[PDB]
Amino acid sequence: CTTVTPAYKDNGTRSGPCVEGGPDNVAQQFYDYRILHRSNDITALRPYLSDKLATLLSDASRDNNHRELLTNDPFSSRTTLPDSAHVASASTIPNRDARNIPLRVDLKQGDQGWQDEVLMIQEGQCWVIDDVRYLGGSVHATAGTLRQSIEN
Amino acid sequence: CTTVTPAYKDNGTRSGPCVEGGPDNVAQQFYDYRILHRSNDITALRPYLSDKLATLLSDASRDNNHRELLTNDPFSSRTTLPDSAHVASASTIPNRDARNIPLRVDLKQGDQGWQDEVLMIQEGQCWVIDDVRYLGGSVHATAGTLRQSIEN
Amino acid sequence: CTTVTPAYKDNGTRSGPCVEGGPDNVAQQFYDYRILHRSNDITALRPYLSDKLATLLSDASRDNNHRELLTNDPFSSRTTLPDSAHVASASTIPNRDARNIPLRVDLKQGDQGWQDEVLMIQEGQCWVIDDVRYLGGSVHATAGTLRQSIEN
Amino acid sequence: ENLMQVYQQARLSNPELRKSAADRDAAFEKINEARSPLLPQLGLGADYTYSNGYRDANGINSNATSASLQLTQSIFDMSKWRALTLQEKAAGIQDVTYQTDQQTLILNTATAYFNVLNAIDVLSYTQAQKEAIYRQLDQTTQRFNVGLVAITDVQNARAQYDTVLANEVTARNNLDNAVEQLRQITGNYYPELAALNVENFKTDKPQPVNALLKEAEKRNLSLLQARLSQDLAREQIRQAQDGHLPTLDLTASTGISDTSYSGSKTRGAAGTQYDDSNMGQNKVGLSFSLPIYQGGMVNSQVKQAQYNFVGASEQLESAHRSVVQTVRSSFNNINASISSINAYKQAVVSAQSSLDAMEAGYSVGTRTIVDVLDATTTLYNAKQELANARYNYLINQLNIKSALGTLNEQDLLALNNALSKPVSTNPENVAP
Amino acid sequence: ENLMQVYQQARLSNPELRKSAADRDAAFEKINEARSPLLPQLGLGADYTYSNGYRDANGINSNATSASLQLTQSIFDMSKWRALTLQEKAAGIQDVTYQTDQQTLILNTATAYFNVLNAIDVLSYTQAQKEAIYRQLDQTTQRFNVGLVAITDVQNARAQYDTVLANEVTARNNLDNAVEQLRQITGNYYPELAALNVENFKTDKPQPVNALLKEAEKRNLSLLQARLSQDLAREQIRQAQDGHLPTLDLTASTGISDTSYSGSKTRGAAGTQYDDSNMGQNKVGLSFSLPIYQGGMVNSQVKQAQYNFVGASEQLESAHRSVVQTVRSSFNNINASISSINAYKQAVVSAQSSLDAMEAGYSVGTRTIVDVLDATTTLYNAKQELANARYNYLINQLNIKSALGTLNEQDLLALNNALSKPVSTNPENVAP
Amino acid sequence: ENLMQVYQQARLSNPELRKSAADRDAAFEKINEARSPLLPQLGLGADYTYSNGYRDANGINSNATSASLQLTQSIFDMSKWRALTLQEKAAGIQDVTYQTDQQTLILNTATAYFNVLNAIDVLSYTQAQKEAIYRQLDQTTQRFNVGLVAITDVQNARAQYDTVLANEVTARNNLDNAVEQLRQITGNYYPELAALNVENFKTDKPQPVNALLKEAEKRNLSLLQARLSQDLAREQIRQAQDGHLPTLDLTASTGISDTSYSGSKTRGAAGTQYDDSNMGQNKVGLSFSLPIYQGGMVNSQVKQAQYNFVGASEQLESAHRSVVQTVRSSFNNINASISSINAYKQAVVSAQSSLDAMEAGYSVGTRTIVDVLDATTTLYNAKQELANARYNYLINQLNIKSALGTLNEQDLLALNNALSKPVSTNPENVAP
Repeated sequence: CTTVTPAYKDNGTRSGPCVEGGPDNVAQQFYDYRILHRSNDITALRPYLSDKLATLLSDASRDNNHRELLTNDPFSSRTTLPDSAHVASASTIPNRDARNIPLRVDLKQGDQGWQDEVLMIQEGQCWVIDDVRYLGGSVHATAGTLRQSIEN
Repeated sequence: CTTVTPAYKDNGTRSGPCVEGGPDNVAQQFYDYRILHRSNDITALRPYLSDKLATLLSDASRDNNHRELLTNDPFSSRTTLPDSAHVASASTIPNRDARNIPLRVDLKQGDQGWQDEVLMIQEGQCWVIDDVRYLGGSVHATAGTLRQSIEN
Repeated sequence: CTTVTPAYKDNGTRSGPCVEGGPDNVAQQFYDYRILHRSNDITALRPYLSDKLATLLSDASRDNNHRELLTNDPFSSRTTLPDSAHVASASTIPNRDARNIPLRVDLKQGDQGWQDEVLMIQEGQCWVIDDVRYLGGSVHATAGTLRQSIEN
Repeated sequence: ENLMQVYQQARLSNPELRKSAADRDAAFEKINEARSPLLPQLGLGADYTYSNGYRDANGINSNATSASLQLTQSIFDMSKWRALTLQEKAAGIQDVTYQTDQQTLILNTATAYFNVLNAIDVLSYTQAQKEAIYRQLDQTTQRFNVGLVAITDVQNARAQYDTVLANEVTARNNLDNAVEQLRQITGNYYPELAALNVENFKTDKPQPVNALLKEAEKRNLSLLQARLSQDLAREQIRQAQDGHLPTLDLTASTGISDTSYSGSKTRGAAGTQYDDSNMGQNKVGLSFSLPIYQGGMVNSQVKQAQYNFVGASEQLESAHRSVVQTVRSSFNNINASISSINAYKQAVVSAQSSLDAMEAGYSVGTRTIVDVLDATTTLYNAKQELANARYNYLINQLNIKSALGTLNEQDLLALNNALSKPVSTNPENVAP
Repeated sequence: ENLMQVYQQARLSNPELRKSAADRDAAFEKINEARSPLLPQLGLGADYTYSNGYRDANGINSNATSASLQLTQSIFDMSKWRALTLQEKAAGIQDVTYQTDQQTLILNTATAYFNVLNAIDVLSYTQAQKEAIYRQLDQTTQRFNVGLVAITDVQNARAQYDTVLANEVTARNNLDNAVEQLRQITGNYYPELAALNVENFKTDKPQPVNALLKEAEKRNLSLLQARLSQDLAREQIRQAQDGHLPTLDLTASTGISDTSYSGSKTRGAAGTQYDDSNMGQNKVGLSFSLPIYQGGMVNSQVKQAQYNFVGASEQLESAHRSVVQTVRSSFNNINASISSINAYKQAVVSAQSSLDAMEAGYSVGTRTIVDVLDATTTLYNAKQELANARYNYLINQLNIKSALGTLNEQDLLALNNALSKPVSTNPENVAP
Repeated sequence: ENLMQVYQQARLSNPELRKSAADRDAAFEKINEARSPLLPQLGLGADYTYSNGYRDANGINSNATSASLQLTQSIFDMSKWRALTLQEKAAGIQDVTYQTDQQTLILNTATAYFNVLNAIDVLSYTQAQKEAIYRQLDQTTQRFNVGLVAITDVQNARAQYDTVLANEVTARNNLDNAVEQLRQITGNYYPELAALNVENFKTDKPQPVNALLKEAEKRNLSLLQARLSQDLAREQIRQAQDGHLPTLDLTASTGISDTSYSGSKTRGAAGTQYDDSNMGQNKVGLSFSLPIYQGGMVNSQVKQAQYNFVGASEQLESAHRSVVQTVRSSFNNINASISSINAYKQAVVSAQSSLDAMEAGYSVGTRTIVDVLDATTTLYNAKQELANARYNYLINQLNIKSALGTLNEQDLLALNNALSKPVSTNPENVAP
């Protein structure tokens, strides 16, 4: 009984499509799509990034300044595509009064680990990837997180 | 055992008479006297107000500026005398080291309620009314509580 | 199990000799040595003071300004040698991550008590008396604790 | 973006507000934990006990395997209901503090957004002063190169120019810090914001402090929180006794037990009490308890609750006094701001006239370059102070609206209706 | 009213001091709750159990109604005594912090009173400056109307007049804020307060910092609180083990039970074990318990208490160092104030002489109006600084007395002996 | 001594660092208490019960002496392991906050040490200004005694001298307060400290804000603490349920009981069940428990833990934003400091040239003494600001190094390599 009834009749305005939901679920699905395929290009990855990282990556690609960073790997701390990923668990999310969940994903390769971190944003009834904190040794290129790295 | 022995050998200087004691008791007695009788004039109400609200109301009456505020009702939030009152309970007061206790009284009329608030001041071995916080919709006149309402 | 492993590989630089250890132990030993003998001169008291109170007392003696204070009693709040002392207990001290511990000693005489206070400095594998806070009525001379009393 | 879009983005992605909301939801869900002990408590339990004999019980070995299913209910216990009511009141005060947090967020974002604009205005005014002093320096230097006056004027003007340059560096640093702080509180980097136009800036006198005090006392958030805390203390003293009220419980249980005996002495001729027993029993019962002399614990707890209630009442009185102080201070601050706006406008006009007069006198020759430089710095200081007074008046209006206890996005809309032109906050672009 | 009446009204009607006193009284009454478990614990309990049977116990139903009256006492348990001593120490530290709160209240009320007086003085000085500049304006304007000098002087003096007007507005706002703050800290609206006279204001050199430091170390409240906290940590570590000491309890119980049997199988020919039983037992017994191997819990608790005691001793040493810093700072600040009083008196006399000289030079024609206006500004600034230094010296004297640890109403009386003339704090009356 | 020795003495004898280290050690030792309940729990207990008959038990007396030795183990209970992991995470976050405390100590001691030097420089500059104004006073007074100019110059210069004297008193007090604060933070009285030489003071541009942000994000202490707190919240929600998992215990017990009967009715002809019984029994057994319907308590606890985990994640995000703000602010402040150093060097050179020009003009007669006094005070203000900017730049370099998260004694060594000459901080010695 005594339902929570959250006081947030907001947190919407989502444009593009996405997966069903669940933070660990969507992060794991996005990583699995990246490893299983070999493209990792933004056009195929559009559903998992909602409305701001997609446009930022688009204009960074059209900028012809960050070609190396945007062509080797923009989402992993290295220059090589990982071999396996394990997202930190989170036992679902109560109601909808929750946003900006940072999750650390153990990004494991053959006898190696980097343990990156990624922010996650709700945008309505869904969950989407954001930031990617670039938390690990031997940072790929530029510096900081992806959003600060490609920010003009 | 281990009596409290309060460190307050002060809080005296009482001039006029009053009722035995008990904050809820004196508030209930005051409201019952005002409801039962129809005069509500200050001269008959001297024991219940302490030493300052009495003289403040006396000089406001002699000022001939707040006649409209002072003639209908100064102590209720409305312009009409209430029909019943119910003061919030308080399980007596330990020793004497307690002053300025504000109590909220439910002022109930025919299918209506306003739930005003009144300050309680000790001045020695007794209890007396102060301020009256005017906590209710559609206040009588002027604004705020009575003390700022009649203050020059 | 789960040894604490304190994170301080420091707090050394000990010059003179000293007693085995234990704050209450060294305080009791110092007071017992002062009481049993009658000299109380700093030359024989060198082990119980560390490196700074010793040299401060030496240069105060060579200064010839605080002759009365240094000749009556430097460590007791009175001008007369006490009759018995009882140092506040302390159940040893875990590891070494602990320094500058103050203890209050009851300085009991015939139908009298002053209960002075003395600081303790570890500075190695040992414990040493410092400061002496002169916490008692009818202070001997100068003012405050001994260190700032003889400070220039 | 203007103030509305900045605030909307700040509210959509603020961490502290989200944390306060999560805390409120947790305190709201605590009601189920509080209500749990009143509901039936059902459990299961099985065990197996092996007993070996000793002393006079030599040669006796027993093996007992048991299972049980129990159910318990509290028929009459006022302590649980009082705990539930306490949890309800705690949830209420948490809701109130969440509302206060929301108001604080609105006030903070508005303050930061206007601080950025104030820094931009300060930097622009300082740069204009530097340009004017540079023009004066160039004129004096060219006059000396032709040759009309000694070297003192050049030295004084260039010293003033250096001081103004240092002030400009400081102002640029302050602007950069302010814009970064706005990004931090909002979560986005804004290249340009709506500025404040002077044509449509019209002031309005506030309501009399009487009605202000009435509405503030009726609808303030801090006062409501204090009242709820005092009511919580009253329910705490009501609950604190819980010792003079007898408790009543109802229990039910279904149990099975299988006991077997073995040993050297168990093989005797008795054959009656040393055989396997298979007992299946279901019990229904009631339990009645009543403390009578608790050693004075309940009386001491009650008196402690009385003292706590007195303390809560004192805290509520202090909160009311602080609310009155806040309302009066906000009203006086608005009145000071509206007076100072006109005062600084007149001061700026008079200072410009004075600078023109000093320039004319220097042209005649009755003054000196230090005097005209002082007039210029006074004029620019007056303009800077006028701009700061405007930006402080807006914030003061928002502050009094918040202290009244009825601040929402409509007030932000009223403020935002006065912003028309956009200006960029890039340090390099404004001063190339 | 003067300072004594203000302080008395503040003490008699302050909510924060009342809250601190209520908290102290509650912590004092905690002693009875701590002492309750050592006293006899008496209780009553009755129950009724219905039992149905199956399996090998088929056809057996029992009804058992029982009542009992129990009494328990703790013959030997050092943990309770240690808890009582801990509660005693907590009550002591609460009394100490209540005394500190009293000192803080007296310091705050004195500070607010003298802040109001300083605001009045600043406003009056600014008004006098405005009057002087207005007189200069009128003289220069009439001279130009007759016609002797150019228009530059009028413009410059008008700019100065406008700036002074803005300063006057802000000073009036500050005074109103200060008087409202005093009303908030006291609870009454004071129309007039005793001012400060300059004839009877005589300064006294403070005691040497040595005896000051001695008395402060002996009698400071914060240091005493730290010492009590360290003693509390010592008693906590003494209580920490409580696991190597065996416990001893004494119990008594008067109980009645009535058991009745019924069922299909209970109507057999036995007639011995299946009849109604009425048992009555009054039992007196002793219980002895002794932990031997607690799994290392007691040792870990003792070591944690040792670390906590070390931390408490470190906190006490930090408190002593802060006390020494406070005493030294107070002494140095008092000496600075007493020197600055004389410095500013000499400065204001020199500034008045300089203003007279500049006026004479302007009459001759050597100087200009900007110079005499600057001299006027300097003179009035010096007067304001002197008044502020006086009030700061008085507040500083109270501050050092408080840091000594022996501050009471006698120091308030000593301060109040210097206030003679009453002045009204109404903005309208002081600004006709 | 220089900065290295001051820091070493501060680290060796600081009370607050000792307290933080003791708290961390206590949190580390809490692991043993958390691990205790998993280990075997062994105990002993003996009792003596006397029973007197009543009702149908009239004439029945019993005396029972019992002893028992018990041992309990928890075969399977995930709650204990989860509590152990929670204690582990708490110890980790305590270690992190201890490291942050170390960083804070280093920053604080450096700030105080440089504040002392800044105060010394300010006092020396003010004293030099006083000497220059005194020289001007003496020259003007002697010229008037011979007789060349009116008294206006004497009056104005005397007023300036008095104001400068007041400022000197204030600066001396500030220096004394600063040196006492340094002694408080260190624990020793330092007569002289290493000063700052201007020959070897060479500035260096910082690393680009990108790599700064990268390293700060990877290795900040506050962000690491936030991550550890979020992990702790995750383990808390993992532990939260602990209700759906059945528990299993193993018990053993060696017991002896001696029962003796006596009474008027106990002397009957039965002689079978009314004799002394000496029973010894050693028992081993297993207990299995499983909650099935807890009334919704476990579900509510799990949901509350989910809300708490959401709140912890949001607090982590807020900490990350604060880290970004700190890094950006530190970089901008460093750049402002390095720019302002050059700006103030140019300004002071310009002011010296301007003062020389004004003195030459006064010698010619075009200027007045107020102008040269203004030039002098502008020069000394510029010098004071330059020194303050230098010290602020050094402190800001340490600040950005600390915010990066890799501050240690090597940075203090780098700072100390720039300190060469020793200067005494005695107020009387510097200004006899």
